[PDB]
Amino acid sequence: MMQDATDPAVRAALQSQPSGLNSTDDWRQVMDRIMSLTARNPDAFRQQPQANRLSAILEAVVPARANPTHEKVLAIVNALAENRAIRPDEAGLVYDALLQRVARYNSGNVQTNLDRLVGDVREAVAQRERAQQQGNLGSMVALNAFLSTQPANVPRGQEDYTNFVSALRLMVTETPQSEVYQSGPDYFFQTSRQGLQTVNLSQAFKNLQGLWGVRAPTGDRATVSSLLTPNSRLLLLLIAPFTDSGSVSRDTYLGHLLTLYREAIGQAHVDEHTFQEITSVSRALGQEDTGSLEATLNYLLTN
Amino acid sequence: TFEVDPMDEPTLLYVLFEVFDVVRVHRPHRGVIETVYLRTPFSAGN
Repeated sequence: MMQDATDPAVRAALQSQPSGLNSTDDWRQVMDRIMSLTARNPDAFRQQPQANRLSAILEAVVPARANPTHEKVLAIVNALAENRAIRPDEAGLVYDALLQRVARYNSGNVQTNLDRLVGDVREAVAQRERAQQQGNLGSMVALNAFLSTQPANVPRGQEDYTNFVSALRLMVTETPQSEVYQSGPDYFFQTSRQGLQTVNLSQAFKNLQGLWGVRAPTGDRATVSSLLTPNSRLLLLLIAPFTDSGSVSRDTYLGHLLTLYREAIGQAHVDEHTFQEITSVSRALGQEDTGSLEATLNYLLTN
Repeated sequence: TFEVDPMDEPTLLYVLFEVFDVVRVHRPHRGVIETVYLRTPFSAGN
């Protein structure tokens, strides 16, 4: 089990308010401790020195108003650090700039809002932290711009593309984390990893609009399908762990190559379980076994 | 009821009473200091 982002209203409380005994806030906890009612040891208040004994009585029986503002205003500014509304080095300015703002306006209806906004801003950290795990929000809106600009449902050659419409939508829903459909240049493009080692254009996909339905030769790479760019080829291998059945595997490469993209993944996860064993058995071989990779090469070439 | 060995030159008998004077350095605002001192066994504090 794991925690959510360390509670932003509590992190700032951790650094300000008393830890052990706040005699006013934890009143019936000190009162329980002084009445010899605590289950740990009853006479923990009796065996204590007489002077600090009296300090517990004066503070608990007469509750003293402790300063609450600096654990409320800091609760906003540290949430401003976790929601990233300010930079971490900005904690010197905004903490006091708003304290100087409430120095001028201590006593309007604004601070009655402020503590209600404290509960709102602390929840906004918890809302966004669960929302950044699903980076769908900066992805689906971007795909809405892709679906509108690109002409949808126009394969007047042959139609297998209706299945492909949902295939791109499945990539948004299944993996959301680093999967951002960034619109930097006017061509749309999707990143798969946190460092973006396969971020091809979804407008390199515009090469497929004339190749949505053509004739198939035989079983070896086609006499025509050499036109398919390694840019668009990178996309079609990336949608392959998402959609398989739907596109016709016998009419054009939209389906025949998509089934063949599963052959690339099908070998990969087998060889993953192959490599994790031969590398693990290095005590009995005592060599840099590149034959683990050479057999992997042999299991792809000699078929 | 002090008593010393025979006096010749005019001298001040320096007597210290063990009193207790402590501070606390407050900072509610950055730049603004709130000052409070306390010598208790000498009717001083706050």
